Amino acid sequence: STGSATTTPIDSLDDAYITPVQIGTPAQTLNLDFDTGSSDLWVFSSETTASEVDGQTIYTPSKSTTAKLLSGATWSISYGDGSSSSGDVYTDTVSVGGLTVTGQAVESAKKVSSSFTEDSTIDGLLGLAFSTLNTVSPTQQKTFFDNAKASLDSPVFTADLGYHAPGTYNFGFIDTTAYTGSITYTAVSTKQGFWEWTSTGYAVGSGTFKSTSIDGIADTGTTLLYLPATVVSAYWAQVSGAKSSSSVGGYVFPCSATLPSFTFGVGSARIVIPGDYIDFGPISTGSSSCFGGIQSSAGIGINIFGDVALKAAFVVFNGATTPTLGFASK
Ligand SMILES: Cc1cccc([C@H]2C[C@@H](O)[C@@H](O)[C@@H]2N)c1
Repeated sequence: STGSATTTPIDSLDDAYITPVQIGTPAQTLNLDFDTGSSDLWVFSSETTASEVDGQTIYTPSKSTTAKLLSGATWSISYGDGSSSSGDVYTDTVSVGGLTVTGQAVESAKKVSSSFTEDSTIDGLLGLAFSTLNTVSPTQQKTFFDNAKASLDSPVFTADLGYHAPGTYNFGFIDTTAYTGSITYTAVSTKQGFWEWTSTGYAVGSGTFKSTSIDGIADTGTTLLYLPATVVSAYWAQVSGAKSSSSVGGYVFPCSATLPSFTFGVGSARIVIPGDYIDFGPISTGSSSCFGGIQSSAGIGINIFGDVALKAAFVVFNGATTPTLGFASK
């Protein structure tokens, strides 16, 4: 089997991407944030504290003939940006772009943090990291991909995120028309439950490539590119007027600037992030100070190849017995 679904930026900055997902019988379609940095599929629901729902579409398990309460199961998750959610668990039929999994764990939110409430466009998350990170207790549950894998034509999914435009998540096949040149594959460590890999280095604009190992995760659920302070300093030094602002919470730059590209290494291959991908607009409405899309990972504990990097590439998440990651230009 295969699946193919369009993923769409939630706003003009590509802050996140939503993908429609069919849950239950008859189908209830929710727009979920596909997140290769986590492993829970959770949704706003009829069980979510009423005051914490503000415009989201909710899953109502009582209206699904295939929904079953997973007795005694609870979940609770906190993300890297400080947001969180928790609740109980159902199993139900879940379909993405024509690909169907029966008995998928659908984690129903009873509580969500303010940042989820305030984002009316995201109805929940669909985790695509390794199932070892799944927070369901006392019986850990499998991701949608993990459940689908055996049935897929090939045990892979691909992320093809657009810049200010729709893109595609495919399951079970590689669309050879969706990228240019070749796909370069690179080793993955699953020890932390992430799609963790090692970039071979970087370049700023037309500058010389610096060969240096940068360990990080491929994370579709993170907006920006988070890299070591040395690398980030080298980038923003090429932008006149750019500076790190503790009050704003990262590097900012004059909105009148022209940003240089940023290149990262995948083996001997190179992925080029165009300068305008790194522009996240005024820090507040009407400001002439703009927020940078490349930021220091120093306070995180890990480097993150988030959407700013991934949307510059066609990315293969290869879930073979020994997982690997593939990157192509597009
Ligand atoms: C501080 C700031 C200013 C302008 C824009 C942002 C973006 C960057 C990324 O973290 C996303 O979640 C934010 N909406 C952040």
